[PDB]
Parts: sequence; structure tokens; C-alpha cells
Amino acid sequence: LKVPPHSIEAEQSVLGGLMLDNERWDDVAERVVADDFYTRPHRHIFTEMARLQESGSPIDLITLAESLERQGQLDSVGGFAYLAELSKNTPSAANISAYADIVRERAVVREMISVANEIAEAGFDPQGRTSEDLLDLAESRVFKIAESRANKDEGPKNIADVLDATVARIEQLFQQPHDGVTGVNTGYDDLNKKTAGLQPSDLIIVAARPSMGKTTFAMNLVENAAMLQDKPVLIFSLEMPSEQIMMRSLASLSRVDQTKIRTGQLDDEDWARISGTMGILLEKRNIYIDDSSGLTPTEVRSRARRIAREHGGIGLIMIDYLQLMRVPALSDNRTLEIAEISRSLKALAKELNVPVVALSQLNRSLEQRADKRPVNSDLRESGSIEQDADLIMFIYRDEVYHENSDLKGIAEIIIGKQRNGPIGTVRLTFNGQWSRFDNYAGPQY
Amino acid sequence: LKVPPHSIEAEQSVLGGLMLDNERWDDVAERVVADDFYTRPHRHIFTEMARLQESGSPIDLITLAESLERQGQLDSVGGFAYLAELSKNTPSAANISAYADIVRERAVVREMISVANEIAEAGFDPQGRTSEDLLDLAESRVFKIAESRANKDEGPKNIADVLDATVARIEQLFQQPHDGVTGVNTGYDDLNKKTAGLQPSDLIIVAARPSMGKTTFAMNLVENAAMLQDKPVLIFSLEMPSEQIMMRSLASLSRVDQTKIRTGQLDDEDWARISGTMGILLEKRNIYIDDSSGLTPTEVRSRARRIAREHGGIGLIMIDYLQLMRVPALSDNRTLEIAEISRSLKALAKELNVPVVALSQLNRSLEQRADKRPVNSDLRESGSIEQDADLIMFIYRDEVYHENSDLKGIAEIIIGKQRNGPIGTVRLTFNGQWSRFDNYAGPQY
Amino acid sequence: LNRAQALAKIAEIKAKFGLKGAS
Ligand SMILES: Nc1ncnc2c1ncn2[C@@H]1O[C@H](COP(=O)(O)OP(=O)(O)O)[C@@H](O)[C@H]1O
Ligand SMILES: Nc1ncnc2c1ncn2[C@@H]1O[C@H](COP(=O)(O)OP(=O)(O)O)[C@@H](O)[C@H]1O
Ligand SMILES: [Mg+2]
Ligand SMILES: [Mg+2]
Repeated sequence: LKVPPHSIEAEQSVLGGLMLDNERWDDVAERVVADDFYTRPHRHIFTEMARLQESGSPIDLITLAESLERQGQLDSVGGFAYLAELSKNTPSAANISAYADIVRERAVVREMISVANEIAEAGFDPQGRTSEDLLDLAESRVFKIAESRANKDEGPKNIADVLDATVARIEQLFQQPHDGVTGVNTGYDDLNKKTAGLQPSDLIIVAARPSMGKTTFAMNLVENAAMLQDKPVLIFSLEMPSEQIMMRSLASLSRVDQTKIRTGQLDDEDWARISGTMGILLEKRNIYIDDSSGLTPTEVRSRARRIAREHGGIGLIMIDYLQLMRVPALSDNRTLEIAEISRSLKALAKELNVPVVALSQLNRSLEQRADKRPVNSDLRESGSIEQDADLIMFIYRDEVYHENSDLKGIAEIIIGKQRNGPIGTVRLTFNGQWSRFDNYAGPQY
Repeated sequence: LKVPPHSIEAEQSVLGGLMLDNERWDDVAERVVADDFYTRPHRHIFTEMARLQESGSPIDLITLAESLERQGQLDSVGGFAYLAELSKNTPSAANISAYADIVRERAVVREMISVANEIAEAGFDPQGRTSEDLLDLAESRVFKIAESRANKDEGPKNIADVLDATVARIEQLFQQPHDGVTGVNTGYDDLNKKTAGLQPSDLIIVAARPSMGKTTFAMNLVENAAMLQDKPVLIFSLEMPSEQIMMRSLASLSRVDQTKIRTGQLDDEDWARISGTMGILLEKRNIYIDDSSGLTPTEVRSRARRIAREHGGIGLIMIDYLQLMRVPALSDNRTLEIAEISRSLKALAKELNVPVVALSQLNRSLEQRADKRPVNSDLRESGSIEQDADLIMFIYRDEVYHENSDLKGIAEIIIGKQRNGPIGTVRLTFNGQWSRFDNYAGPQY
Repeated sequence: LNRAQALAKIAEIKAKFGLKGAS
């Protein structure tokens, strides 16, 4: 005897969990209907519970039994004995949503099997229909399954819902315009104005040619995020050891020359400043650095999840840089490896609801163009980076190529792609002595 | 019993008629294949007959039996006794076309029954497959069942029939009172005159340099098509979220500055215009948007088929843009990936009899030429795009490159390739404030 | 329009066009 697919325990769990906790009802209601239950009593119970919840009454054991007894339908379900069995077996540790999804899944499987049986029985008995008619009937029957279903977060939505979402977003933006200090603070006024901070669930790429200051700018962003928040800030530094990063951070925060720290030539005031900075950092304790090399995306995701679980959330994730990450299964093709890395990083960013910043490098050909300001195509072999990133920033310094530049000490962050905002150039001041970027106080065009 | 649908009489009659009248092979060869026969002996006989017929030999009884004997396959068929029985029992005065159609029909019905049984068996034992996987399998099976039958109607048609169809088309061109538009109305008078709208079953490419207004122009075309037609208009957008699409559409239709909408700084007249636009849009309700990322041609085709099933046809399909689409099986070579994408889009446009407008990019080197107006050779890495597209339109704004430009607010649509007409430049007015293109009202040389 | 006036206009638009599922 071929048993068609069903699971009585999952149905019993759903009904019992609804009996014990009535505030979960909505979660069950969005995931299951009365027709997804295999036995007649379970369908009847869910229908009665839906009616009672609609009328505003509680759906606990005693109320449900009393309502069933009034309509005389208590015998059809199985009795107060069966109701008490449902009450007893189901624990209060119920994740009813998962069970509801399982019930939904069984229903889909059942409908697919039934439709296949109907089509085959139609095939054995044409009753005058032509082949085109039978094919159309089969296509219609199979296609009707996917009608609606869960095509709200997994497909095109209703136009009215999207319009209302746009209106709500406009309301939220216009009601309290704080000029970029609503999401994760970037530490720069102009960057906050143009980007509204670093948005959670967004993938951020920072790119530049070597020696432009990618690591410096990324560390400045990390420091600003750590100082202007309370959640942990995690760094994946595949380029530098943690000691050099910490030395740069001390130079930036204490505003001491980096070369002095590297060579040890510090005076008393510098030592006092460094001591104060270390004291502040040890008072805060919300920066985590991982300087391992050759990290796969799986390890990055695992460690990010572990940090979020241990410390109750993340505020920013920084990776430096993605040209050093490894995907051994795709080591032959660099483009596929970069695509996999970008996809996994985007998935992690969406899952943890945090901004993820990943650093990248540009090709040498940029130095041959008439205008050396970076562009998107200078991300050769990394089209997926452009495709998946929510924000893309390029670092450009004119003084690197021109000794007689009039823009000495001025760096440009060029927004090559912003998914939820404008694009343009933000000018900052570059203090290489302290390894720092600062707000540009000069005239703005 | 669960009988396998077949009819031996039709097959025996066909074989006997072929033995008696060797001139009818073609009338049978265009209605049935060897694999369409139900029994192994009949398939074997038909295969041997095909071999003899295409080798230039007669297919009489003695030669066929002797030839089967020479390959040692005579006993499997049934013997010279069975071949002579086939020759004798079936009368010569027969209508073999109906029998060939019957043999053709049973094969399709039997394959439908087989696919239904396979679907049911897969449903009973999912083996780790989700509902989506089962639905994908069922759709794939039914598509393999149904698609490609249409090659019967495709082929060398009679000269008289094609001539009559041409005369009907020309006389319908004459009799129509429209203003030069036979396809979907583009919304612009000069472009309508030069192209007669967007023709169904044609591949249309929209190309421009970055930030030229490609998406804006495409959305303007979509809005005009929606306003001037009744069939649904479908959008695939791997570039922007649906909310930004709707905000741009509101700016375009209501003629309200996009900066104001983004910043929320609207006034009474703008609010009235937006209210009117929302009322019109909710009255029509014929635009569907899919802002999923990482689309593949199979996903696009499946969703388009689902939409056409739901609403009985499509009027226009728009994709923005094809440089973001993926073909996982050809990820190694990008040129092959683009060629496969273009071929699948052209096939879909031909199949659904709808215009498909796909947006595309050009190479950066174009910006290094003395004259930056695009040419066909500027589609490097995309030769198949130029080969397969029915219409290719480039967008050019002179103010993008020159601030001194006398053509501020003026855009040029350059027809790089036109399958059925002339090529040249059409001027339009660009209102970036409302994110809109309009008919050019200035003098025309 | 200010904050309150814009909110009132949007509420009027929603009431005229229905779409009770937004809330
Ligand atoms: N002590 C220093 N004084 C001045 N400039 C420095 C000093 N240390 C580093 N820099 C600057 O930092 C830039 C590169 O820093 P970093 O971002 O760490 O590397 P990358 O740009 O390769 O990521 C160099 O261009 C250099 O001019
Ligand atoms: N609010 C606005 N005001 C003026 N111009 C705008 C506005 N929004 C977008 N644009 C113009 O649209 C052009 C590109 O838009 P879009 O078509 O979406 O991208 P693409 O051309 O790459 O498809 C840019 O050159 C920009 O000048
Ligand atoms: Mg560095
Ligand atoms: Mg665009």
C-alpha cells in the first residue's frame, strides 16, 4: 500500500502549539490554511479556531471545547480525549512557523501527486479530446499550483504594495532628515549626506590602485563606526597583521606621526596621548580584528555569525581585501571565484542585517588613461562585484600622479554605484602623518 | 487495465501501404517518426524502410525482408511470413494520412502519461527536493513534452500562400487609419514614423554610455506603451529596486521634479499631479515589475510564461539590462554567455509574438574617439547582439561630454541597425527634472 | 507643505485609493 505523503505529528504540533500559545496565531495563519491539513478533524479544528480568533475570543483548550460542544461538532473531531492528547503532547517550546511551513510543503506535494494522477487518467481516457487539448489541460493543471503561493517575498509583488512602500519611505526620510546620522555613522559629514551612512544589509566595495590609501580609509571608517556606536565592529585583515593595524589606529586616534610610532621615536606628550588612546580603547572594547590569510567565505560567515551570537549583534564588517580570499573549488577561474565571494558576502550582509565593506584592487591600465580617476571598468575580472555591491567607492589622490598638483592633501571618494542614493565625488583631507582622513574644510563646488 | 494507448491496425496499415505504394513515403515521413511506433518490430521495420528509401532503393516486400535478414534482424521483426501478412492483409485503397496522424497522436499521449507517472513517483520520494524543485521538474518535463511540435508548421511554405499573406499584410497597412504605427506605440511621433512602433517578435537593443538616460528612456517607453495600449507590460530589472522604478515613474507621469520626490520637498500642485497619476495607474493596472537580481534566461522565460498564462498574452517585455543576466553553464566565456542570452531572448520574442526591448552597454573606448556617437563596431564583446537584434537604438546627449553644448536638453536616438527600414538620428527633448523624454518641438531640417 | 500637511495629504490619498493593507 503506497501511503501518500503525510505527517500527523507535525499537524498535532501545530494544533497543540496554537492551543497553548494564542499569540502565535498570526504566524500560523500566514503559513497555513484549513485545506492543508490531511485529516478531517484537524481541518475542522483549525476552522473553528480561525472563527473564534476572528470573533475575538481566546482559542485555549477550555474555550475551544466549549465552543465545539455548543455546535455539537465535538464528536466529529475525536472528543475532549483527543483535544487533551493534543494539549498534552505538544510542548510549550514550539517553533510553530517551521511546522506550518512543513504542513504547507506536504500540501503542495499532495496536490502535485493528485494532478499527476488526474493527467494520467485523462490520458488513458481521451473522450474525444485532441493531443493539443490534453497538453493544454496538463499545462493548466500543473501551472495552477504555482498560482499565488508565496510569490510576495519570492517574486513580483502587487503594484499598490510597492507604491505604499515608496510613500512610507518618503515619509520616513522627510519627517526626520538628520543628514546621514540615522544609519551607521561614517564619521564624515559629506559622506553621511551623500550616503546616509552605511546601510545595514548592504554590500560596500572600496577600490583603488595600490598605495592610494584603501587600507587607511577603511581603517578610518572602522574607527569612526566604533567610536560613534556601541555594537562590535569586526575586521577581516588579510593584508596586514593586527599589530600594524593597531599601530595605525593608535596614530590616527592619538594624532601622532605614524613614522614616529613605527621607529619608536616618541616624546613624553606622545606617550601620554598613546596611553590615553589605549585607555579609551580598553574602556570601549568593541573592535575585533582577525588577521588570518586565505579565508574562505564559509569561514567568514561562520565567524561573523559567532560574533553576532556572542555579543548580540554587529554594526559593521570590514574585509581587506577580497583579492586574498580563497575558494579552492574554483581556483582555476578567478572570475567565478570572485563571483562566489561576492554572492556569499551579499548573502551574509542580508542575513545579519549589517553593512559589509570589502576592499578591492584595480588594474594597471588605469595608469595609462588620460583621466586616472577610477571607473567601474577598472574592476576587471570582477563584474560580479559591480553587480552585487550596494555601494561602490573609489579612492583617488591627484598628488600621487602629479607632484605639482594644486590638490595636495585632498583625496576623492567617488561613488561609482549607489543602490539607494545619489552618486558623486566627496573630497576629504588626507593626513598621511597620522594615517587619517578628515572632513574637507575648503570651498565646495 | 491501465492499457498503454496504442493502435496496431494503423501501424500495420501504414506499413502495408508503404510496401504497396512506394510513392507515399513522404506523406508518411512528415507525420510520423520511427520512435513514434509502439512495438519494437514496427519501429525496426520503419527504420529499415527509412534506410532503404534514403539510399535510393525500392521498398517492396522481398527486398525489405532480405535486407532485414542480411543484418540478422529479420527474426526479431517476425519473419517473411509476418512481412507477407502485413503486405497482404492491409488493403491498398487506404487513407494512410489519418493512420499516420493516429500513430503520431498516440505517441504524444503516451509520453504525457509517462511524464505524469514520473512526476507522481518523484513526488512520493522527494529525495531532498523542495516544492520549488518539484515544480521546476514538472514544468521542465511538460515543456519537453509540448515544445518543438511547432516545426510541423515551420518550413518551406507554398508560394501562393506566402503571396496571399503578403497581400493581406499590405492591404491591412493601407486600410488602417493609424498615424504610421503598426506595432506597439512608442509614444514619440518621429520615432513612431521612422519605426512604425516596436514590432512583435523582434529583438530590440537600447544602448548608451553610462548616465546617458538609458533606463529613463526605457521607462518612458514603458509608460507610453502602458498608456496607449491594453495588453500587460512586463519589466525585468536587475539594475534597480522596484521602489526606485515606481518613484521614477511617478516623477515622469506627474511631471514633478525627481529631486523633490527624493528629498520630500513637494508642493500642492505636485501632490495633485501625483494623486492624478496614482489614480490613473490604479485604474489601468497593467504594469508588472520584477526587480530580482541575478536572473538567468530560464528564470526570465519561466516567469514570462507564467504571466502570459495568467493574463492571456503579453504586449511588450522590457529587460534592463542584459549585461547583468547570467548563464551558469557558460560562465567561463562571457561572449558565449551573451550569445546564448541574445539567442534565447530572440527565440522568446518569436515564440510569444511580443516585442522584447533589452538594454545594453557599449565599450568605454568609444569615449576616446573624436566623435562619440555610437556605431555597430562599438558593440565589442557582443557581436551576436548585433547579429540577432532586429532594432538597435543608441542614446546620445551632447551635454554629457561638453558643458558648452548648444544641445542642452536635447537627446539623439541613433538607429545603428534596422531590420526593416532606414537608419538615422531622431531628436527628442530631455527633461531630467521629471526624468522624462518628450517630442522635440523645435524646427526640423 | 509641512510635515503635518504632507501626512494629512498622504492619508487622504490612501483613504481615497483604499489599499488598507499598507498599515
Ligand atoms: N608614515 C606615513 N606618512 C605619510 N604617508 C603614509 C605613511 N604611512 C602610510 N602612508 C600612506 O598610506 C598610503 C597607503 O596606505 P594603505 O591604505 O595602508 O595601503 P593601501 O592603499 O595599499 O591599502 C600610501 O600612499 C602612503 O602614502
Ligand atoms: N533628479 C535628476 N535630475 C536630473 N537628472 C537625473 C536625475 N535623476 C537621474 N538623472 C539622469 O539620468 C541619467 C542616467 O539615468 P538612468 O537611465 O537611470 O541610468 P542609465 O542611463 O545608466 O540607464 C544620468 O545621466 C542623470 O543625469
Ligand atoms: Mg593597504
Ligand atoms: Mg540606468
